[PDB]
Amino acid sequence: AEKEIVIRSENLTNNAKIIIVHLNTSVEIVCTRPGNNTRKSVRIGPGQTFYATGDIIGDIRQAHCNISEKQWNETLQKVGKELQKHFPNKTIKYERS
Amino acid sequence: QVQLVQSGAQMKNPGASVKVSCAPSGYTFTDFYIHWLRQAPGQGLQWMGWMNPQTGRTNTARNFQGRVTMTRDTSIGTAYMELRSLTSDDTAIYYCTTGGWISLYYDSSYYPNFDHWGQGTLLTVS
Amino acid sequence: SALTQPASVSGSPGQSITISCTGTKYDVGSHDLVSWYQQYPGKVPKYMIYEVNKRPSGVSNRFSGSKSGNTASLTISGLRAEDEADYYCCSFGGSATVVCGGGTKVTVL
Ligand SMILES: *[C@@H]1O[C@H](CO)[C@@H](O[C@@H]2O[C@H](CO)[C@@H](O[C@@H]3O[C@H](CO[C@H]4O[C@H](CO)[C@@H](O)[C@H](O)[C@@H]4O)[C@@H](O)[C@H](O[C@H]4O[C@H](CO)[C@@H](O)[C@H](O)[C@@H]4O[C@H]4O[C@H](CO)[C@@H](O)[C@H](O)[C@@H]4O[C@H]4O[C@H](CO)[C@@H](O)[C@H](O)[C@@H]4O)[C@@H]3O)[C@H](O)[C@H]2NC(C)=O)[C@H](O)[C@H]1NC(C)=O
Ligand SMILES: *[C@@H]1O[C@H](CO)[C@@H](O[C@@H]2O[C@H](CO)[C@@H](O[C@@H]3O[C@H](CO)[C@@H](O)[C@H](O)[C@@H]3O)[C@H](O)[C@H]2NC(C)=O)[C@H](O)[C@H]1NC(C)=O
Ligand SMILES: *[C@@H]1O[C@H](CO)[C@@H](O)[C@H](O)[C@H]1NC(C)=O
Repeated sequence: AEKEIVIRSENLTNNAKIIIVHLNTSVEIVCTRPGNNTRKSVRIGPGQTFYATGDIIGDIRQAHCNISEKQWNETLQKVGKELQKHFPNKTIKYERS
Repeated sequence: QVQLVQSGAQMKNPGASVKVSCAPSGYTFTDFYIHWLRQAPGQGLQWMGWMNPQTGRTNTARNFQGRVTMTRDTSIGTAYMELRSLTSDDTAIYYCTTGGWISLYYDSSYYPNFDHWGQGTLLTVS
Repeated sequence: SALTQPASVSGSPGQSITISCTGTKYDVGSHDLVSWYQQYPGKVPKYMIYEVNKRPSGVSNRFSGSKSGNTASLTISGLRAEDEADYYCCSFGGSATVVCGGGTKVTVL
């Protein structure tokens, strides 16, 4: 959204409804799977193949995602600042899923 | 800062298995790969196989696959080499080297840096 | 051991020489890791280059290098009598194997 962060919901007085937030600016995210996998094909019946993961060439590593913490902290702070308005002058926090 | 100080001279007969080893010092053993290198007299270096010290996974060049087995030693740091089906043509000096940097986010086994060396062990087989 | 190389290139004090490292498609061509190693004659090698065209601590400017597509080449600029040695090319070798060059001596008259 061109203007600052928007907050949307049906009825904020109800706790069940899901809030949807549009950020004023994006935050870059990257995800990777460093393992150099391989694919092999095994044929079944007629000319009807099925692919599956072969052997991991090289070393094994865990797939991970990277998020810039500077932008993320700034954006989380801004969303907290906005959410503090609709709910009257309370503290605001974020916990695990 | 890093010194590998391997074993001295070793002697074996053809067809046996040789225990070549290198004793890393001056750094935390489980933070760098271990790359093993051949140097037969007169020809250039030939790569043998990289060793991960944290986890025991290993690899070997196709000219040596099957014949070469290796294990780690985190207690002392002295990684071991085993060359089964030994031959007199393997009368070559075997080297031990610190590879790249091990990390949790990018495979760095094949990074051919080889910063620090050992002093060459004169292994002759006959 | 693959990686055909100029197995002996002579010289004299003062001039620059380019020592090559020939790869087929994968070892040098696929990715961008190459390194050169100097054996003092009959002794253990040591270190001068990583990432083709950079240096570690304890190496001068003369031991330069650069990539040339399917071939990487050290550039010993200003060869002198100290260069009586053999400069071994090593590089990524496809799959997860590191290959080593065939060697090349540098002789100073
Ligand atoms: C997601 O985000 C995460 C971040 O959380 C990303 O993870 C990080 O990714 C970085 C890059 O991908 C990676 O960076 C490397 O870190 C290595 C370790 O750094 C620490 O130790 C060194 C040494 O103590 C300190 O200097 C440093 O400040 C840190 O404390 C570095 O070693 C790496 O640099 C080396 O390689 C590069 C090539 O890319 C060279 O240009 C550079 O000069 C370094 O090379 C020297 O060192 C290596 C071996 O370490 C030698 O082989 C080489 O010849 C050079 O030798 C000199 O230095 C050695 C000491 O190393 C010395 O003994 C020798 O005598 C020479 O003087 C590189 O900087 C981060 O480590 C990594 N984070 C973690 C926690 O691992 C992740 O990638 C992201 N993922 C995605 C998908 O985005
Ligand atoms: C990631 O995995 C892929 C898939 O294995 C690797 O690519 C493969 O690497 C091998 C190793 O050299 C290639 O084999 C070569 O084939 C030629 C004939 O083309 C042969 O002359 C050589 O002796 C060797 O057998 C293979 O072609 C190649 N395949 C593909 C699709 O690239 C890749 O190197 C791995 N990369 C990393 C960073 O782990
Ligand atoms: C998986 O097991 C098969 C045996 O059926 C073996 O040939 C293969 O090398 C194994 N692969 C891995 C990655 O362990």
